[PDB]
Amino acid sequence: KDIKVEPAKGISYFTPAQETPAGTAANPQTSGKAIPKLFQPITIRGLTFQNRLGVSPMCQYSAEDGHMTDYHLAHLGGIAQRGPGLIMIEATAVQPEGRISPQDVGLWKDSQIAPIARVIEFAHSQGQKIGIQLAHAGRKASTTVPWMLNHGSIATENVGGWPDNVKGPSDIPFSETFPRPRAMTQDDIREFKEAWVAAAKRALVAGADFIEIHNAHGYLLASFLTPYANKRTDEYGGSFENRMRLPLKIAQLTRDTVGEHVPVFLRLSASDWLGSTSTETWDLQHAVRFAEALADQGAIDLVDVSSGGLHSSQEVKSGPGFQAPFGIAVKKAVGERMLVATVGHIRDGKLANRLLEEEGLDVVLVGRGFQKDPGLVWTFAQHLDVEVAMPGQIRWGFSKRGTPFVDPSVYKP
Amino acid sequence: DIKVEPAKGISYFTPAQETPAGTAANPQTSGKAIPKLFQPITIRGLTFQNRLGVSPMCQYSAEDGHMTDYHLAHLGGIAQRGPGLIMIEATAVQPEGRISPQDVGLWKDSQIAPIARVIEFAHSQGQKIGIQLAHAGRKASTTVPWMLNHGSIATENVGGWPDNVKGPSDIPFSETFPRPRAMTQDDIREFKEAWVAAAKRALVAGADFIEIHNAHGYLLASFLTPYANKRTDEYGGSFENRMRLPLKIAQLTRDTVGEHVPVFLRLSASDWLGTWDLQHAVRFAEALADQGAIDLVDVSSGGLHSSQEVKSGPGFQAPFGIAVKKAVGERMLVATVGHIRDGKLANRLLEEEGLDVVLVGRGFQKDPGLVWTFAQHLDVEVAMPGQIRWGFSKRGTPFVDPSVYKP
Ligand SMILES: Cc1cc2nc3c(=O)[nH]c(=O)nc-3n(C[C@H](O)[C@H](O)[C@H](O)COP(=O)(O)O)c2cc1C
Ligand SMILES: Cc1cc2nc3c(=O)[nH]c(=O)nc-3n(C[C@H](O)[C@H](O)[C@H](O)COP(=O)(O)O)c2cc1C
Repeated sequence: KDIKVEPAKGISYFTPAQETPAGTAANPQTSGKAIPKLFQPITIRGLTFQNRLGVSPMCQYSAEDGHMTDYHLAHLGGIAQRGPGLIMIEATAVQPEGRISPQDVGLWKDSQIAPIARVIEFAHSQGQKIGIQLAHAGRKASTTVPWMLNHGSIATENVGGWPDNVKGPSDIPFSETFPRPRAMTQDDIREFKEAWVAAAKRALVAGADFIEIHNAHGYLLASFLTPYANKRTDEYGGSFENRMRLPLKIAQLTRDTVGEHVPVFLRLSASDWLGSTSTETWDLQHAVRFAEALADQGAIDLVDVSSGGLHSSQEVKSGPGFQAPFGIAVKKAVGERMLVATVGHIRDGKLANRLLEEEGLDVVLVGRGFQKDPGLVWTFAQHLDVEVAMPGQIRWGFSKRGTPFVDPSVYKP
Repeated sequence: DIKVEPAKGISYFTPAQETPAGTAANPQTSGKAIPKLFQPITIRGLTFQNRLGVSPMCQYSAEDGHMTDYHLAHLGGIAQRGPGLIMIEATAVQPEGRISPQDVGLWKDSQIAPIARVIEFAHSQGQKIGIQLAHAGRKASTTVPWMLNHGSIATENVGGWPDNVKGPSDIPFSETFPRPRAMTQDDIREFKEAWVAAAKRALVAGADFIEIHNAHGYLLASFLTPYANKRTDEYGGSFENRMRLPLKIAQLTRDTVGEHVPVFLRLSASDWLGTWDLQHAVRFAEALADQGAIDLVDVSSGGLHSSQEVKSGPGFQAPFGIAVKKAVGERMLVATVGHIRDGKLANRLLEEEGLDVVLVGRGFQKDPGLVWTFAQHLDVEVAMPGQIRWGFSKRGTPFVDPSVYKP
């Protein structure tokens, strides 16, 4: 009668509200069929996710001095528009020299909050949840952007690199094309920990709903863990007991600065894909042990189980759900003390729901699949015959009345 | 020791895209010949990298004709995936010509920077984006399509103008639709004047082309449709009497735009009332190939009259354009739109039926990677932005192996 087009609430600008957020499955379900676990909500701390299909964090090598531009709104905003359970922002440097590339996002200054907040604000206008993977590239810092012919090389001070400011647990390079790391002094660690706390606060200011700690891909914290990159003879190296000291502090510190209401995640690498060797390697057993130590600690809410990037001589056997067995191995070890999410060439909805139902995991992350298909939530929903919400701008053409839910039978691939 | 170059001509930094997305490989690795779909088209001096384009789609997400951060996230991602051309939704030349109070507008000058920020991004990517200027005529002051009061009038309460609705006559669309006032000749004058001004600010926004909305029962269409255009004036009566305002706006648009700016015209080819029909359409279409002001005709259908009975279907309105192409030949280019959900149907529509451009609407809403998807349908290698293709590589080619990440 006089139904009005209501504005999304809390946003510096107008856009139509979405009353059911996109990616929310129909709870009654016209089919009468039950909603599969992939499209079942998850409440972690004071935060609920309409589904369990997340966008894994993905560096776009498109910021300037760590500042997001319009680009990232067009990038992330189109994906947030189509209803992913959660969006993770790319590795965001805590210190300038912890950037991977010179084009990385960073959050070591307050000028980098607004660029990110503008995107987090678009996600929020659509009713989505969005967060930030805090990172430090350790001995893999000051490299080249990876679509460049110079890819896999050192970023010189002429490209904006810092070849003489790469820091890590010890002074051993990752590769021969990679830079020479400088053993981090206690002054270094101290400031890194201060810088992590500083960056997390700016993230909450930007409007992140959760924080993920990047302790993976041989970047740092991960390098502290792997014995062959950390030959320190102090309390931060030596035993496995010691090599975890710093990761466990950052976990504690992140939880401290966000409080009790903000989910905290941790990404780790489960194996270094190093073939039979008699020396100490980062194998699944090590990962599960670290994961166990984290559940003892109580800080983290979820472990994000990736692999690789740890050692230059890896031999990763990529394939569909190839690193799903790692995350299973971790959930059997921690059970319901922590949640785990998996990632890695998860390409259809069946595999996704199965890794959550049969194999008993909590959250499925996709990366490349969203880059090629920003509507994967709709695609996966179609794989499992699930009716899911899509925003009004997008659904009304794929209709027949006034439900916020799309029939999985329409525009079937 | 290479450098990552910024894009050119843009406010902000963004990695530059040497080979635009949607650009096939001139020497296709497979040796297979580039299908027409992925063959470039040049209108005036403008060159499109493929014949797959984003059809104009309204988003009912604007405030005072102003675009927001939404349209950047909406068209942005779609554009990043290399659509040959991207058309901005119907931009109203007059406030009362808006379909809804949430339509994008170009009747003032504060409505340019909004529309230009998105064009700027498209340009940063190497893509060609244009704008469809329009007037809703008797179908204006209506509600958004996803709202329960869909197919109804927007009162001043919602921000509508149920009284300032101006069309070719007081003939309303339906009991649900608003009551329109027949426009005075001074009204038509003001309208034509508004169009020129709107096109002018569009060129200031960065438009690479302009499409005329002469379809869907809006003013220009309402004038060509006898059941709504009976003014007894030089505009009312003879088919020629009704074709004037349309043909005038065509020339006027060609006049305001230069000779290097392509100008398209979208028309409805039937009212599905079987009365405007493929015949009336082919006639008006030839009148356009005569005037020589329009470079491309966007053949569509529907919206002309309530009580219409559209028969939707894969390529349901392709025949309409094949007929227009028949009576126009190389005199004008023709574009088809309508449930084209795969590349094979699209390419065929181009090669086996001679048509020039394939336009997709909803396919892009569901899949802003449609071009990538149509590419795999025809085993075509296309460029994708360096930010997207690097992970899908086994390494320096801007093109993606259509075999990687296939359904
Ligand atoms: C382009 C690109 C950027 C990425 N950026 C990050 C990142 O910033 N932080 C991180 O932990 N992983 C990053 N990843 C790793 C992926 O997020 C994730 O582990 C996933 O495996 C990548 O591909 P997938 O869809 O097959 O799972 C990135 C991957 C790609 C392809
Ligand atoms: C959400 C939406 C918005 C649209 N906006 C416009 C428009 O602004 N101008 C126009 O001429 N047609 C518009 N259309 C019609 C389409 O652009 C076009 O006629 C056709 O539907 C696209 O073909 P396809 O959707 O079957 O791929 C719109 C259609 C939809 C679903």
